[PDB]
Amino acid sequence: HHMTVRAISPDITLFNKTLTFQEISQNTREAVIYIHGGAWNDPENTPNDFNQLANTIKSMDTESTVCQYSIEYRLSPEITNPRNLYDAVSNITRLVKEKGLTNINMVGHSVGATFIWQILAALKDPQEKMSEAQLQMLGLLQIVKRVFLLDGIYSLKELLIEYPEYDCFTRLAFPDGIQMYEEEPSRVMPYVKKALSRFSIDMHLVHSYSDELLTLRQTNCLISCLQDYQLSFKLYLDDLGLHNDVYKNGKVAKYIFDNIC
Amino acid sequence: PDITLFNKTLTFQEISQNTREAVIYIHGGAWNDPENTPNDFNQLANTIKSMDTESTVCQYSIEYRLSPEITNPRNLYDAVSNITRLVKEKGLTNINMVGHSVGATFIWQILAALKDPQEKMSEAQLQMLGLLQIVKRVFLLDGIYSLKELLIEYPEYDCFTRLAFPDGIQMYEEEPSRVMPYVKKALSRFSIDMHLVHSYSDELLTLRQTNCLISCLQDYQLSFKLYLDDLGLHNDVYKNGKVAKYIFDNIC
Ligand SMILES: [Cl-]
Repeated sequence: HHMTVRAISPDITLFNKTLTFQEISQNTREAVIYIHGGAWNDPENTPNDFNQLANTIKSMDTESTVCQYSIEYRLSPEITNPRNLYDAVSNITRLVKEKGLTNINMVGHSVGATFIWQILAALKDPQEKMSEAQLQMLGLLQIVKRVFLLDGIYSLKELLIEYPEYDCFTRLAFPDGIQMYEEEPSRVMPYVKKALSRFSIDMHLVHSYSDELLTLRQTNCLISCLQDYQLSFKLYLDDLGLHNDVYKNGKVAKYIFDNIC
Repeated sequence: PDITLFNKTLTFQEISQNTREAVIYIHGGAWNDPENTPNDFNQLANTIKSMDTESTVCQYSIEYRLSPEITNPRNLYDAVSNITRLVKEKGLTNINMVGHSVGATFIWQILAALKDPQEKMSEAQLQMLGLLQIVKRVFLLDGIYSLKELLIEYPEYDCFTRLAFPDGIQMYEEEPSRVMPYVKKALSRFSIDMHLVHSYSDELLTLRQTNCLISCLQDYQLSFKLYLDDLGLHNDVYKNGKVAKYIFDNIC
């Protein structure tokens, strides 16, 4: 009996903080895995951020074809890039093995979308050089069907040009300089192109016109690069509320549910 | 006689017990190409019909006279008249418009109809208003939205724009930067879902037309969806199975 992952010890990477919003059952065909954002640093953003959205999806999913989980990762300033990402990768890898997830749809908001973007860029390193975390990334690419990137951060460089004030958090996640971020679109797009084609991954980009913390600049800089490399993607722009309303928004739930098909 | 070519309307999937949505297609052809016809969408529509296991969709494809014999906005007005008559004759309650090339231009022009007040609208414009009242979704495939941008990018396309705009492209009334405020009114007043589609393999149009439209949409905070892919050359886009899937999955 119980009240759903097999807790491990020690649990350095916070696998035990994984939430289940909708468990696997007889008719389950697709998995949704959520990654919360919060600027690498905000302890108020948790895997429970997506509770409302997941529950709206669970309602619409009248045949129970969807299972849904949300992962945790350690925060800056103590854990810095790419170690927060590697926690999420580690935790997702364990979850897939434990539940036998054959495929997955990744949903991320803010820095969670950043992590998914970083995973999509993993082919930047050849198999001869890949670290254990990078090999796990390759492993996830092999099973990802779609990603949904909600009001994401893709270019640290462009983020600091637009928002010098955001140094207050980026200096914590990138303590040796943001130039240490390896996944600038203009540098890694050729590898993301290879990954989406090789693994047949569908990319969905979502942004809110009302997002007070990020303008459309990040989105448009990504789109411009995606276009230049002729990567297929889908974009959805709407009034989906404030930055932290987007991952609770019923129109976002609908968008995700309707596009898992 | 059948001046506007209503009798050339094709039915791809007639109404059924179960029909809830209508799809109406408008072929393109740069205003003038007689090789584009309502059959352009036969393949796509038959694929959607097959996807539509429960017969919730009906589908029709319309015709309109070509330039140089007729010029803007009279080609549009044929399409409008023909759709209006079809809607009346079949009792179509809602509609999903799908346009390719200038067929998408037409749909865009319909979306900008509130540029004229009710007191000033012509009969064709009043018909456009009546379409706005029942349109649920539009799917704009590799369209032309700005004549000004089109000749900036391709001065050589004067060879067909001079046929449809014989007194000059300045007579085009629907430049996005000019009419976006009215499109904004329409989309909100009526709850219309806009989908923009372009092919990376389109040899006739780069992404400029699409990007110029997006920039303007974003400036007015108009909701829309975009789908970019390799969907073939310009006149193959409307036959691509990925387009068929995109449309069907988005009528929900
Ligand atoms: Cl008139």
